[PDB]
Parts: sequence; C-alpha cells; structure tokens
Amino acid sequence: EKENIIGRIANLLAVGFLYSESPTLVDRFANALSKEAVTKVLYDVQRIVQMGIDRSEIATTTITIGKDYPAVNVNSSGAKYTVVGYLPTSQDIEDFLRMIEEDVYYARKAGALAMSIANRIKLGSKQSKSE
Amino acid sequence: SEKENIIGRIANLLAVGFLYSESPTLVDRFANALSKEAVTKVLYDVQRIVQMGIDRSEIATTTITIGKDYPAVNVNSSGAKYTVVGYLPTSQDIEDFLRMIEEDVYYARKAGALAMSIANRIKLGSKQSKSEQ
Amino acid sequence: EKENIIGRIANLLAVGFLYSESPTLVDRFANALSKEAVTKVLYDVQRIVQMGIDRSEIATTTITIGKDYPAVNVNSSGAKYTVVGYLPTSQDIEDFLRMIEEDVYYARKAGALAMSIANRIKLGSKQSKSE
Amino acid sequence: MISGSVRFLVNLESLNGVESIGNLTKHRTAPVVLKTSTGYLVRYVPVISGEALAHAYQASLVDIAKKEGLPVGSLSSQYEFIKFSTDEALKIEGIKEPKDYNDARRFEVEVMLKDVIADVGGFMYAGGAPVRRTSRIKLGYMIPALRGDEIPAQLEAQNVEVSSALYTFSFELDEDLIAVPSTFGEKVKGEEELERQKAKRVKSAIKALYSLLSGNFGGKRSRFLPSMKLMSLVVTKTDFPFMPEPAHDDDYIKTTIMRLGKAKGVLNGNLAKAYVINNEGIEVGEGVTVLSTVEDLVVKLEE
Amino acid sequence: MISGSVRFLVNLESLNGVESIGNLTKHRTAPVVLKTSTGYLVRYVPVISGEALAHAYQASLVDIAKKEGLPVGSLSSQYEFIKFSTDEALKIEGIKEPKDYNDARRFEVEVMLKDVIADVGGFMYAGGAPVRRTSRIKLGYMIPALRGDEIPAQLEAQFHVRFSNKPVAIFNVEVSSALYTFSFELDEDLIAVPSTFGEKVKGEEELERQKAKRVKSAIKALYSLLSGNFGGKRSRFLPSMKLMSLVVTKTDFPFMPEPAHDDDYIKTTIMRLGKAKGVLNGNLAKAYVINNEGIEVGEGVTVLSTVEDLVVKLEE
Amino acid sequence: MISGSVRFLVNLESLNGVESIGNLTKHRTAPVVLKTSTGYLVRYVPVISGEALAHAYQASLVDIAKKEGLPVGSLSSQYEFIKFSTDEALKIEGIKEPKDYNDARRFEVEVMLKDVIADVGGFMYAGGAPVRRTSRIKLGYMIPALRGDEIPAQLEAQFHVRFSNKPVAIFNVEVSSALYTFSFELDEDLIAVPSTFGEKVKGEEELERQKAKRVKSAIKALYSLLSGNFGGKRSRFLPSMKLMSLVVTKTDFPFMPEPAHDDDYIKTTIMRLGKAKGVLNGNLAKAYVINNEGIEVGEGVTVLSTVEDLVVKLEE
DNA sequence: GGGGCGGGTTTTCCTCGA
Repeated sequence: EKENIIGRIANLLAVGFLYSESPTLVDRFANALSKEAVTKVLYDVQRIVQMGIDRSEIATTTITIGKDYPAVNVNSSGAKYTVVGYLPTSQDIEDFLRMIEEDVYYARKAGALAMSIANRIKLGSKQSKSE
Repeated sequence: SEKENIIGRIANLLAVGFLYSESPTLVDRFANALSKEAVTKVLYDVQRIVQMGIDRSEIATTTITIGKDYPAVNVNSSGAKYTVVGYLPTSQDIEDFLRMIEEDVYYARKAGALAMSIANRIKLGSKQSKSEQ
Repeated sequence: EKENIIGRIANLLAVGFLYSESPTLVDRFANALSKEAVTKVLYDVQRIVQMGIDRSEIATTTITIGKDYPAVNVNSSGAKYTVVGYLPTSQDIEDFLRMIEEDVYYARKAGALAMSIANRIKLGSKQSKSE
Repeated sequence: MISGSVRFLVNLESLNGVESIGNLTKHRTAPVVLKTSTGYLVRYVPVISGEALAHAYQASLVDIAKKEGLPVGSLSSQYEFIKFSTDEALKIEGIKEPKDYNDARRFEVEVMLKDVIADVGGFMYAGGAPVRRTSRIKLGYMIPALRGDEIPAQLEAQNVEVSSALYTFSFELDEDLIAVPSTFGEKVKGEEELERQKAKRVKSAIKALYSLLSGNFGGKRSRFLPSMKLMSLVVTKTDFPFMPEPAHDDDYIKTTIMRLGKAKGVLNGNLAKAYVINNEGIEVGEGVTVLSTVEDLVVKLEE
Repeated sequence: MISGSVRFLVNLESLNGVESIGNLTKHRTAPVVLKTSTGYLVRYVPVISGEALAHAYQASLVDIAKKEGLPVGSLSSQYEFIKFSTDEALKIEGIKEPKDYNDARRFEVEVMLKDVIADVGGFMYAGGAPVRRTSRIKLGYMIPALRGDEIPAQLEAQFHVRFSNKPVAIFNVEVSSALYTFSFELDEDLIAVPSTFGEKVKGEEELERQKAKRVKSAIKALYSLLSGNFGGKRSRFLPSMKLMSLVVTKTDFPFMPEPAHDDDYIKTTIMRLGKAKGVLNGNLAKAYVINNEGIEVGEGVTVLSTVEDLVVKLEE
Repeated sequence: MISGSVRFLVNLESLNGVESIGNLTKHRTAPVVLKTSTGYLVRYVPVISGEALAHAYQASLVDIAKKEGLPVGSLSSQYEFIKFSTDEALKIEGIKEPKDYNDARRFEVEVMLKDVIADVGGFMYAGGAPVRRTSRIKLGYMIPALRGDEIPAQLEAQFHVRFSNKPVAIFNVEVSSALYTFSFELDEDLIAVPSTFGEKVKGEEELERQKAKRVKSAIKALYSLLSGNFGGKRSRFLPSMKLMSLVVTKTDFPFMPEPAHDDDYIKTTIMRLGKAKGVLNGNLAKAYVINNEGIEVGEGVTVLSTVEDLVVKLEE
C-alpha cells in the first residue's frame, strides 16, 4: 500500500510537470529535506492540476493498453499526453505526509518515479512527431 | 532472463550517459553503491544527462543493420559519433531494477561492469578508426 | 571462438598486471571458485586499464613482428611493454561470463595465459636492461 | 567611497512581480527572523530585488552619458544590458576576442573605451581566456524595517497583488576606481583617453544616483503608479572602507556618526564627511550638516 | 592569546556557493545534531565555510601591510594566496629551494622576510625537504545557534529572468536567513618567530625589529572580520548584518570560550576564565564584552559600545 | 585510580585523517554492532583514534613540566615522542644501553630521572636486554553513542577550489557531525615508582622527592583532554564542541564506569561503585558528576558546574 | 526560452627486537 501511495503521488507530479512544462516542482520535491518543502510542492502541483481540470485540459479517462486501465489525459501547448494510473486521494496525501514525517526518502522515490513517467511520455511524443 | 534483460537495458543507459558526458563518475558511483540511495541518485543523474542529449538532438534512437535491424542509440559528443546497440530502460525496468537493488545491491555492480564494457569497446573502435584515417 | 575470447581476456589481465605491477588481480582470477570473484576482477582490471587510457599510458597500436599485428603499448614506472593482440569487447566479456557460469575452469585458463604473457615480457625487458 | 542608507514610505505599489499561478500575479516575498519578548518568529514579507534598481541606475547612466557625449555601446544604446558576455555581442560590437592571458588587459581596455556601462557596472567574459570586472556600484534587497514587535507591511489581492510598507535600503559606490583598469599587466595604448575622461565618467556616475534617490524604479508604473515619500537619509564620504548602520532601529544616525569618527581615528583616515536628511523628527546629534532635499546632496557630492 | 566568540544576525543572504544543478545555484548545507526534549535529532542547515573568512582576513592584512610599508610578496600582492607551495611561485618570487634539512630554517627565513601573509597565515612547501608553518589565526565554520527545539534559520529559492527583445534567460538563486555564530583564536606571541628548529641564521634581527609592526597589523586585520566584510555575491545580494553579542578574552595561557549556542555563555566563560587562571598559574586574564540584546553578563566586566574601541584596546 | 566517562557534541568536524584517494581527503570510519528492536546490525560510523588524544595529553604535560621546572628530555622538548626506542635517541640524549638483565633497573632509573613523559606514558627499548614500561594513562577510540535504533552521526564531502589568474586547483574534504563519547583511566598511585623488579639503585630518593610534583602535573594535564584541545586541521576547520555529561570516580580499587551509550549511566555506575566498595573491602570511593542535559543522576552525589572545579578538587 | 568556461592534487615514511 505504501508503494501504491508513492506511485499515485508520482502520477500527480508527472501530470503537473507535463501540463506546466516545468520540472521546478519535481526538482523541489526530489531535493526536499523537510516536510515543509514536500507539503508546499503537494499544494502547488495540485493547484496547477486544478487549473487544468477547470480548463478541461486535464481529465480522467480509461485506456485499453485488452483491459481498460485508469488514465489521465493532459493537453499542453497543443501536445497530448496520457499518464496511466490514478491520481492520489486526500487519504493518500495524508498517509504520504505521515511517511514523509518518518522519512523524507519517500519524496525522492516519488520524484524519481514522476520524472521517469514524464521522460518516457515526452520521448514517445517526440518520436511520433518525427515519424 | 527478464532480470538479465533489465540489467542489460540499465547498462545501455549508463554507457550512453558515459559516452555523452565523457565522464566515468556516474558509472563509478553506480558500481561502488552500497545503498539504494546511491543507485537511485545515479539513475536520476544519468537520465538527466540523457534528457539534455535528447533535447539537443545529440542522443537519438535508431535502427542499425549489423542482416536484421537492431535497435540502437546514436550519441554525438565533442564531434565524436558513437552507437550503442540495444534499448534504453523503460520506467518499469527502472522500477523493477530498484526492487532488485532493494533485495541485492550486487545488480548495480553487474550493470556497471556491463556499461563499462560497452563504453570501452566503443571507445577502442572509435580510436582505431581515427588512427587508420 | 571460445579460445579467442579466453586469449583476449588473458591480454586484458596481462595489460592490467604490467601497468599496475601487481599480480593480485591475476591471482584472484586464477583462484576463483565463483562467478562473483571472476566478475569483480573483470571490473577491477578494466578500471586499472581505464586509468592508463586516461593518462595516455595505455594505448592501442600496430606492430610489425612482416605484417602488422594489433598490440597494446603499456608505460609503467618508466618501463615500456608491448602486449600483442586485441583487448576483449563488451560481447567477449559477456560471452566469457556465460562460459564461467557453465565452468569456472575458463578463468584458470585465462589466468595461466595472462601470467605467461606478463612473464615473457618482463623477462625480455630485464634482459635488454642488463645488456 | 560613497555609502548611504535610506528609508522610504510606499503605499499601494506592485513594483516587482514573480512567477504567476493561474490568473493571479504574485508579488515577491522573502522570509525574515524577528525578535519579540516571547522569542523569535519567522515571517514572510514582501521584498524588492536589487537587480531592478541596478537596471534603473544603468538606464539613467546611459541616458546621461548619451546627453553629455561619453561613448555608449551599440547594444547598450538599446536598454538591453547583456554586455560583452557571449560571442554574438562581440561580433555585433566588432571587438576581437582575447588570444591569451597576456592580451587580456588590452581587450578590457578596448571594451572599457566603447561602453561606459561596461566600465561602471562591470562585466564578464567566459571562454578560453575569461575576463572579469567587478561592479563599482553595490546594492541590496529592499526590506521593510524590522523594528519593534510589529512589521509595518501589508499585502493584499485586488487578480493583482498590491502591497504597502516602510522600506529601507543601503547602497555603496567607489568613485576612486572608476576609469581604472582592474587587470595586472604592462601599460597599453589608449589609457590616456581614459585618464582624460575619468572626471566626466565620475561626474556622470555620481549624477546617476538621483534616479534611485528620487523613486524612479520598478515595473507596472503605467496603472499602479506608487506614492513615495522620503523620511530619513544618511550619506557618508570617506577614503577608507565603511558602512553605515542599517535603517532598522529608530536611532541609526548617531551610531553611524560615532562609528565613522572612531573608524577615522583607528584606520588613519584623512577625509570623513556625513550628510543627513531628516523629516520624521528622530535624534540626530551634533556636528552634522543638515540639508533639505536630495538635489542639494547631489550638488555637494559633485562639488 | 586572543580568543573571541561572536553572534551575528543576517537576512536575505547568499555569500557561499557550491556546485550548481541545472539553472539553480545552491547554498552550502551541513548536518547538525541538536538536542530537544524528546532526545537528539539530525537536521540539515545552511552554513558558511571558514575559508572565505580566512581569505577576507588575509586580503585586509595585505592592504594594511601595503599601506604601512611592510613587505608584501609579488604573487600575494595580487589577491591570489598560492603562497610558496609550488615551484612556479618560487621561480616567480626568486627564492632558491632548500637543499637539505639543515638548510630548511634558512629557506623559512627567506620566505618570512618577504611576505607577512606567509608569516601570519602559515605556508607549506613539498619536496625533498618539506617545510611547514601552521597558521597563527584559527577560524571555523559559521553555524547558526542550536538553541531550543527550533533552529532559527530558513532557506528558499528565488526566480530571476534576463530581458531580451528576441527570445530564442531564466535562473534561480538560493537565499537564506539565519542567526549565525562563530569563534576565532589568534596567538600573537608567536608572530615573527621562526618555527623550524635549528641554529641562528642571519636576518633574525630584522624580524625582531619588525615584530611590533607585524603584531599591530595582525591585530588591526581583525576589524574586517568583526565588521562583516566577507563572502561573495555582494554586488546584487548585499546582506543586512547586525552585531548582537561579542566576547573577547586575552590570556597568557590556553583557553577556549564557550560557543554562542546558549543564551548564557558570558557568565560561564568568565567564571571558567577565573578558575583556569587560578588553576593553571597564569599571570594575565582580561575580558571584554559587547552586548546589544540585554542578556545576563555578570559583575566586574568591562562593557564596550562598538568594535573600534575593542580594536584600540587590544592594540594598546 | 581516576576513571572518567565523558560525552561531547561536535558539529562540522574533521580532526582525524586517513589515506586519500584522488583529490578526496577521507575521515576515519569503523564498523560498529548495534542492537535494535529487530535484532543486531552492523554499521559503518566515523570515529577518532585515541593516539591523537594521547599526543595532545603528552604535549600539554610537556608544557606544564617545562613551566614548573620538572626535567624534560631533549628529543621530547620538541613535540616528537619517539622516547627511547631506537639507538639514535639514546645517542642524542646520552644514556648508555643496558648491559645485562641485572642492569636494566639502572637504565630505567636513568630514563626516569630525565623525562617525565617516559615516566607517565611508558616506554620501550628493544635489544639484548629489552626494557618495558606500561603507560599510566589509558584511553580509547572516540565512538558516538549507540543509543536507540538511529545513530546520531553523519558524514559528507565538501567542495573547494584554489584561485589562480592563469588556469592550467580543486579538492574535496570530508566533514562529519556526531555526538561522541569516550572514557579514560589514570592510576596515580604508580607515578614515579619503578616497575622493573630488582635491588635498590641510587637515585630513587630524587624520584621520591619529585613524586608529588609529578602526580600534580599528571592530574593537571587532563584539563586539555577534558576541554577539547586535540586533533588536527584546526586552522580552517575549527570544530564547535560542547560538554554534555561527565562522570569521574576516584577509588583505591580497580573499577570501570559504564560507557556513555545509554541515557541512564550515572545512577548505574554509582550503585555499582557502592556495591564494589562493599564487596572488595575498599577504603575510599568518591564520585563527581557534571550534568547539562537534565538526565537522571541520583541522590547523595556531588554536583559541579565546570571542569576547572573538578581539576581543583582532584588536585586537593 | 531548458546556459557557457578554467580546474578531478602535489613529499614523506612501507617495522625494529627476544
């Protein structure tokens, strides 16, 4: 369940990064040495995602990868991205903050996963444009 | 085995990062790692170097005929051209590799040894072709 | 092709021994009873060779022995040595490790060849200094 | 050396903006540590960067130099202070890159004869033969006074953020190094022109401070023009290193005057003068010249 | 000896830098172990290295020596303190390398009569006959006070852009605010005195003549450190500094004042100084205290107002 | 005997060094076995060797002896403690080597009347008739407290550059921060007493006369160790030290206080001291405690404030 | 709009005796 929480936080960070086109929040999250820095990023990334939701540029969907998987569609600057997985719940944020209060290592783990998701999606999108 | 394929793809990532940066420092850190922290830090830093090479169009995926087409990565560094044969790791390969490291840090040494072998063979071949020309 | 791989591994061990002036890695290789010991030596010897390459004290060359043969020049402590042959490729290391996973005997064979190369070169270098 | 501390009173201004989130423009804020009877508190307070002040000062210097006749660079003629950093700027200006260390001085002199801004404000060249010239004018962030147990600063939203506060800031300027090469080496042709123009360059640099001391800086002045007013100002002219006390405590003129006297006593100084402008009726002391406006201060400094 | 403990309050600060990642300039950070009511904890806090303080002190000493006529080395005339470590420096200055051990003293004297910086801050020469000279001024890292359960320090990042009419220019700078504390030690009884053991060598008379001036210059050079003239990035990030507490002790025997971590560190160090003078059979022990925060001091203690008065008293 | 346990808190520290790799200077590290709720684990933690502490103690003893008029050896006058191991030292000092076993005592006395360092810290001579003298002061490695499941220690590397106007200058330094603990033992009842068995030899009367002064100097020399004057790299990496807990026991029988690893190690050692005095038929057992962290102490225990008071009480 | 450059360490000692 700890890995599932970390994976859902990583999906939130990856969606926020792909939508904003800025690594700054993921950099802040992966370099955090206090609960203050982690919590500030968790707010700021959700505030970016909230704007994308209100603009209908961020939406939940299902995608067939032959069973349907939960996904998040992100439209940014005319690029379309799809992140596979769920976004964190309020309980996931609270349980993740409790994990951070024990060990800030979990912020680095979530940041490393988020950057991996974003890099793979950006590479695939650039390859399809070149073809 | 799927574990060997993951290790081989991590070794390709480390070799691409080494050839592009011209620095062994990340491979040295990876092969000497005694904790998951050191391994994960190198996996980020090498991918960050590869990301810059991708954005500059100095790192690109390609196919090469060695008579079937094999996946490869072209690397341009300091006017030298290198070609690493194989795939780069997926996000799932990084995650499964980190789980292997959480069980046994030996797999970081195995990937580092393979990465240095790939880089050494490519550097030797590139120096020989320059001496002949 | 197995003998060619073993010969290229023996050349790597001989170059590492002549450059480091230490038999310790060849001793470890020839006494190996596990893939762990063999793989550790293959890394450590290549790490020594990498330092010699960066210092330009180890270089590939050709030598006429009337056709040109591939060779490796080694400069150590003001002594000059020349090992005749190629260094192993990444594929040779991988195929050699597969041979070791079947039978650790091949590490003893490569170690015996490496020590023979190094001994012949050291004897010739001492004779020329005495003359 | 000319050092100074100044206190301003600003109401309903938005002069420096930072990264915007959604449809809201954010004012710059920084943390500060404040001492109270109960202990220490960490408070977030609006601030203004010093780079904007430097930009305004350099723009005023460019305008004054162009009006006078001193040389100005091609790019610097436009309000784009990239200076001689990249090869493109050198190509546009038409200056050969340095060859080795021995030639560095020459290169510097050349640049120093083509742009007054590159002289007063310094510059940096990165490459095979890097070159440097530290700025002759030093500024810092603008922070409200951290006096008492209450910070007299407010910030609100209107979306646009608008603030109000009692700001304070200090500045330094060394006029003894203007029109002087900062690299060690044999003399090269062209230094005579620099010696000739030293006086004019120094006068222009001194004059340029009027813009900052008057309140001509910051952005968003088209629709959010602020209402500024000067309250307290201290300026010191010496021949040795010195720095007046920050304008945080109510009594910082007397302390700086006493410290100036004792510093002249200790450091074997020869010249030490102080000018004070007071409008809030705070303690001053004795043996100090009292002015009425900033123009008189500028005239006296020039004289 | 002169031993001092100083407390400073600095806001919106960036004087020390480390390796940069991407477009972000980072501030030096170090781990600290702190005691709370629940036990002991480990935290990461911004710090400032002591090498910057040493460089500032040596530059001020160079300026004072040049103003007062004392000799200054050719390379040390420019603010590059390589001293006499490598052979290139010796060739530039023009001093022959030592031949054997017995000649080492001579070499030291030759180094000591040309640059005051080598005399005060020490130097090293590596070779067949290595020569060592320990610095006569000792400093340390600048650490904020570890008082209570909350560390009074904070670090953040700031956003900056460069204007251009033809976009084709964005960076971040780390800024910290804290209440720093640091201590220093300076033994003036060994200035202008050779350290290598050996026989008498011609040229010591000049050192004896110049000893008083060298000691006076070394004492004067502390004004820059006590005032706040150190660190980098002062062109656009000039910090706001304010002295809060200062203790200075002059003794004829080794002594170390208490670190400025607790609110009561003046009474304790004065009592310890008295008892140490009693127990170690000393003959001189004086203390000076500058207080601006209204904390407990004690009785029978000289109280000053500024730092210049302290410098004058130390010189006299 | 005098047996002590001391706890220190040190931040941004590098006093002990080991072999260097590349441009990196490394800090000494050792393995430790620690007990957690899940069992037993092995960790690698920075440590400080006891030889540096012994060198600092011996240097302070040399200074005190020279100040008080006690004899000091020629080689030991310079801070080089080779003592009388080799024949070159004997030739320099001017002491004839022992002839047979029966003469060994005489040689010991000749060594013992010239250098207090040989008397206190012991010495060795190897040859036809070897002579041994065990040190009267015993120290150990400085290890951080192994309390709880998390070790309160940290180690990192720092980046430094050397400025030069003509690049053709980069190094790294290891810095640690921890809460160190260490114990020491000193038996003052055997100072100025020959150890080799034999017959009476002329010159013991002078030793009996000087015994009191030697004991006083040996007791005084502990002030440097208890204050924090030890280790290297103090010129640019001066550490911040602060005493937290100290226990000192004076007994007429062998005794060892509990190590400073657990939060409750004063009550336990006091109870053990009482029971040991009861069971071993002793006649003297005194304890002194210095506490600054508010941990449990006990009842009927003398409480001090500083270290100088402890030194004075031990001397009296 | 996803920075650039110059630096990646130099000596000295490698056990003595029964």
